[PDB]
Amino acid sequence: MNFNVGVDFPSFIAWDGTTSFPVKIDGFNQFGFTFKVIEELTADVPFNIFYHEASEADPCVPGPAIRVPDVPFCDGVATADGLATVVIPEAVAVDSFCAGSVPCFNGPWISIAPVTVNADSAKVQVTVTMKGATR
Amino acid sequence: MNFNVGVDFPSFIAWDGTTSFPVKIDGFNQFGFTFKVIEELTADVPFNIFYHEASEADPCVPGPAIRVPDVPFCDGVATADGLATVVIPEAVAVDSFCAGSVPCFNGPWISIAPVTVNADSAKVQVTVTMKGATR
Amino acid sequence: NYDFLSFMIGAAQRSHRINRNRALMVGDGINEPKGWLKEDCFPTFLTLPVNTGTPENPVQTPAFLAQDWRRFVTSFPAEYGDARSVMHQNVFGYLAAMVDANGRFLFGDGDLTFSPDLVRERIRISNCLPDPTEGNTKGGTGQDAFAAGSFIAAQA
Amino acid sequence: MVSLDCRNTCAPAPASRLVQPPCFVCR
Amino acid sequence: MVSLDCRNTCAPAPASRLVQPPCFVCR
Repeated sequence: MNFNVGVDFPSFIAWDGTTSFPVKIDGFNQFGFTFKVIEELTADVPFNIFYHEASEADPCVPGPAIRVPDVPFCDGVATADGLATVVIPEAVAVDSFCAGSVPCFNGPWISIAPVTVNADSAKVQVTVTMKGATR
Repeated sequence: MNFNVGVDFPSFIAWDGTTSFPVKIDGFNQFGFTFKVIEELTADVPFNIFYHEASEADPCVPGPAIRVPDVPFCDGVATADGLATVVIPEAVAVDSFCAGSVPCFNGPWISIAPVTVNADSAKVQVTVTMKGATR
Repeated sequence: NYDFLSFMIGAAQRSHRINRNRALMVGDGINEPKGWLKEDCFPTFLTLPVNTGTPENPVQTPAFLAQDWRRFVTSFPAEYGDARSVMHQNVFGYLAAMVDANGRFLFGDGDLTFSPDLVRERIRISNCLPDPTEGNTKGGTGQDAFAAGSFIAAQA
Repeated sequence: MVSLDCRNTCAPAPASRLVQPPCFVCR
Repeated sequence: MVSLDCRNTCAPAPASRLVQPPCFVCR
């Protein structure tokens, strides 16, 4: 049989290629991204990971974007500027996907946007999958 | 602490608001749907669920769209025309999501699209979540 | 005076076995177990063609030859345990009846009773697999040539 | 820093990479 | 509605379908 996996592991869009959508993660205790390429690339596309927090005007609307910091692992060295980044390599085929997640939470909102909005950035899609509901 | 949920439960965009994208469910043994709203609705939006067979000219490209049939449960009525359909009601708020699924697999590709394209339809987003892989 | 209930039980079990065997080899994953030959994940080799015409006109018709079989069988890695091959009885018959320039055979050269019983421990023969010859109607002398992309045999 | 895990392809080989066997040795 | 049962033939093959053997493989 097959199940209603959307009940327990919902997913929301984060970057459809033209616009970014802040995604609320407060109600869930885990998450992770998922990158897909719809057409062959031409050059590496780096991505920036931002996070928001509740605005003063309305406690249910995100505030301005804040860049997520880096936490070095025990067997590595910190980034040049100490901020997290994502790089999709040139070798990714149109028929494959990638998945990666940040080690820490920080605020109750998150989003991902490319460093530069160009013709290469339109060739990618990003989705966020939750896991585990605290309510 | 945190997990790379994207490795075990990948998700793919199905309806970004203006275009429909086929999703390959062949490699995974279960899946589901997740609907979310981005702006207030005014009239119920019905959705059509399809499946595609492999294309004749190239095995790695989907073929023409075919509409999923219905399967009644233990006790209950079949659809009026015998096909599967999904309806998003008015009461859904912008801050909530709805989940559903299909009891049978049929073809290797799956798809979804609204019955009509208009202002109300463009305000919805759909995503497909896969469970554990088998390759 | 006969046990029709037991007969039907046996018939149902036999049908289950026969359908299961076709699955695991050709079934698709939607409602049946996915078969290896339908999944098509094993690396594939492609027999070399032959110019059956004249040098001034390259025809390049498909063909099948004994040394192609030899190369295929010898190309399998030795690391992966003990290999066994699977194929069709018509293909085995075609393979075992080839002759060289002098008219004598080149597989089982001096054996008067060559038969699949001799090589049963390395070669498994089942008729449920695709048959490139299509009932001994292709590949022979004076007949239409093979069809490109046809399945011949698998080893694993 | 993030390390991306990626799977070869959705299909094992969307277009199976069949290869001609090594050519004949010699006379 | 009636289901008829029929034998293949009174003789196994009154004219036995003796058939040529498959043609020999190419040189």
